[PDB]
Amino acid sequence: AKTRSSRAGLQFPVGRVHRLLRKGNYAERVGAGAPVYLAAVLEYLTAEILELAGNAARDNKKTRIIPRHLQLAVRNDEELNKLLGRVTIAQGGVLPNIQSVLLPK
Amino acid sequence: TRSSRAGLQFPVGRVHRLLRKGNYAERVGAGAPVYLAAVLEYLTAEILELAGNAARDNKKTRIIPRHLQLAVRNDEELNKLLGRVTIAQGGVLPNIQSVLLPK
Amino acid sequence: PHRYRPGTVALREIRRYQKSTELLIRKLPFQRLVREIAQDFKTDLRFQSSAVMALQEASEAYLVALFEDTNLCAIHAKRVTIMPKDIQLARRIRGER
Amino acid sequence: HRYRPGTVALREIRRYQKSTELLIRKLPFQRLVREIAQDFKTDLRFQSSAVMALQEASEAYLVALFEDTNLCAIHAKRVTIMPKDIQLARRIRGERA
Amino acid sequence: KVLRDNIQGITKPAIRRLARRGGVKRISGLIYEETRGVLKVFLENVIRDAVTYTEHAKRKTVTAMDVVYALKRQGRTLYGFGG
Amino acid sequence: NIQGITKPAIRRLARRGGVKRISGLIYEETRGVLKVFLENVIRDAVTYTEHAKRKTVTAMDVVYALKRQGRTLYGFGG
Amino acid sequence: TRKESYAIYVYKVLKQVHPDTGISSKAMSIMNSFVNDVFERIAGEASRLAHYNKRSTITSREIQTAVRLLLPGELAKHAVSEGTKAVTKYTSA
Amino acid sequence: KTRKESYAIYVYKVLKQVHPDTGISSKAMSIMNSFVNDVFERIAGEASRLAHYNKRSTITSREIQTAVRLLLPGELAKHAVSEGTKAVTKYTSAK
DNA sequence: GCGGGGGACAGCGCGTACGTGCGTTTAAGCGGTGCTAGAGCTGTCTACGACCAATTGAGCGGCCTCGGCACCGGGATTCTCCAGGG
DNA sequence: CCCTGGAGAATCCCGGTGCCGAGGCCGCTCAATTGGTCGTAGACAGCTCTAGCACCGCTTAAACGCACGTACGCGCTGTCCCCCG
Ligand SMILES: [Cl-]
Ligand SMILES: [Cl-]
Repeated sequence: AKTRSSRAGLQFPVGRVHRLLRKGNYAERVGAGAPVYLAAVLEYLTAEILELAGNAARDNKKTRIIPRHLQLAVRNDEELNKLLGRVTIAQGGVLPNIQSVLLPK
Repeated sequence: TRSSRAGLQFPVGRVHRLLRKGNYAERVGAGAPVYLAAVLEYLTAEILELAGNAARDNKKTRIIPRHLQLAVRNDEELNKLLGRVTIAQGGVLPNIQSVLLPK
Repeated sequence: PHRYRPGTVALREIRRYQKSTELLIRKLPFQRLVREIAQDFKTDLRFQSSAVMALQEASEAYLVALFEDTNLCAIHAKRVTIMPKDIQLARRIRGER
Repeated sequence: HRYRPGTVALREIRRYQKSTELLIRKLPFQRLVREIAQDFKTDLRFQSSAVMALQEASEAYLVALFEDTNLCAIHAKRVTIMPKDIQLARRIRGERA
Repeated sequence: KVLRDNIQGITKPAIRRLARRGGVKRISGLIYEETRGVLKVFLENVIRDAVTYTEHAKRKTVTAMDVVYALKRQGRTLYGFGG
Repeated sequence: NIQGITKPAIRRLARRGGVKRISGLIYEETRGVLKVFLENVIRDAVTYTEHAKRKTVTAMDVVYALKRQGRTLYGFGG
Repeated sequence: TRKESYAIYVYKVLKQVHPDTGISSKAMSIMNSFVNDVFERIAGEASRLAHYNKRSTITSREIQTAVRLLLPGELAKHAVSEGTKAVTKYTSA
Repeated sequence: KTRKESYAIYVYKVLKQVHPDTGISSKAMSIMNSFVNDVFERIAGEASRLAHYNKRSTITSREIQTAVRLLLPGELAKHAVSEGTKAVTKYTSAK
């Protein structure tokens, strides 16, 4: 294979992640494993998220992942939710949670 | 130098080195080490100002960390700037909530 | 006739607005507001319609986050009704000014 | 004679807000630090400045925290801080969940 | 044409709707003005910054991106509009 | 060890904190709190040491950690 | 003009993971944001690590430890393994 | 015995410029040096993104300037731009 | 650890503000048309920055003496809590 | 027993003193400055083509304003014990 992506057996474009790291003034020089590693970690996470979004889409009987589905995904996962603990998703909405003391007895 | 040529006390050279080496951009203008060294100089003055004041107020010739803290937390604009900074040996401003006071 | 008891429609409305994602502030008012504030910073500014929409997305998120924490403060005080002083405690604690 | 309950409290507040000296004695703290780090990596050494740095950062933080805790106590028409306050403080800070 | 009092566009039923998605059931009457107060300090902050980007980009039009960069700056990162 | 963080020490911090009256359960609560704090800071710190290939955690690792965590500290080589 | 995007790579991975499932324009956009955010966050913190250690170059050792600071546990651990795997894979091939 | 740099001496000179008959402790000197480096990063950093954002390779006094306007509170910014624009023009005077 | 004081907390009741509903009123949202400002893309010339080398003192560590101030044992001032009176 | 005015603690204020880190100078060196070449990032003038603003009216969903009473904010009390001294 020609694509460095394939050499790494990755979906993400390792050539892109390589250009970016240079046109980005993070350091003089960039290693060759760093793009690879990063391009992969990017993939793990988009996968990790898309997984939970799809499930969210499924319960809501839907073919197509819309941001509510990403939002539900993110704030239901303790850990993803913390990675994006200071982030807003356009059209997210919030998690259904109503405080106890506001419920009738 | 260039500190001279700009009336600055702050090392205009040092600064130009640091910008180039600290990976902020490919190239680095001639004005910027000067503009910045100045802003750095400006702000260190405002602190040294109000701390010194505070050391006078607290009756000492030498500035300790506290005098910095007092200068900083009492200045509304400086305190914002250093809104997320803990200053070693700063202590706190004296502030006691009303309802806690005796009747 | 018929009359839902106090607090009954509130609970309903909460559930309504917690299911959806559509913006709660009306679109036009919102824009007029943003154009004002921006004018008073620099005259003669235009906006990408998506740039308003960004600021609103960002605005509502904040306020809903805010009410969330306000609400907690009401409840902290053995109360159920939110009050300016509640909001005020949330913002002091958030370290807003 | 006897000072009325709470009056040395006020006097102590005054004394500590006037001083900048650290309030946890170094060695217990130091031993707490080494313990916690051992759990992350074995056979480790600390610079004495590295321990001070931690100490300052931690105390300053806790004081700040009591400040905000204390406001919650007060928000609840109380005068005694209680764990339920800290939990609310931190919650709103977004430290705890 | 001149623009005045627009914060009162932020009607009470809306400041309500937001509070509901916020989990609030009972709303004190003195809340609606405090919210407008807050929303204003909020928009004044994002737009002061949005604008500073717009001025730097030497533009007369404020873009979705200037907004997004501002939010990121103020630690209120936003996904959905570029960036 | 943790209980080495004495009641009186915790009391002083709350005094400098502006606090007048302290419940008993606070002291322990404080401890969990302090623990969580150091952990996170020391976890990040050590990670810097582990990456610097050193058996000696420096002040700068600490300082870098506090920055990471938005609790910047001045006076140990900013 | 050319507006680059991770729209294809995100599709690819979605198809790998939920093959009867599509993404909306907005959703894509969001995703597209998330990749960029985490890119900078990682890249930046790596850059600090190079700098802190008087070092002129970001190698995957950096990108790794960067990851150990940025991500929470289970996420971090998996991501690390996932990452150092494709490097190993990359060297050999 | 390694030659570690700082801003110490310049902090002092400026101290004299404002409070001629006043001194400083080492402990506070560190704080002043920390303060300087922190502020230097924050401004430099902002400037850096500014360039990127605008598809441009150079950090000029202008970039620094607007960086300052994002980083600083209304009044402190105001003076800063002054001293900034001043020392620059005064610099471009001499050669 | 001891001893007792006042603060937490629970119960109750009053007073009223805020939720609800309806009829009235206002302006948001829609899509449809028209106008040009300004962004974005383009194309040439050159100024300003990086980069290399060679010379020069600004800045750092190492040095000692000296005084601002941290220490102490004596006296000066402002709070508070007990006891006396009704 | 409650309320008032009194009493004595606790901490500022001082004068002697005393010691160690400030702040200063000694001299070396390495980072800055100088003089200089080369090319390219970006300034700037030209040009087109998007989308931002404006303006209107048919439609109506939303907002406003008022009426009513219910159930919650809060003020009071009263007890028991958990903190302060
Ligand atoms: Cl590498
Ligand atoms: Cl420049």
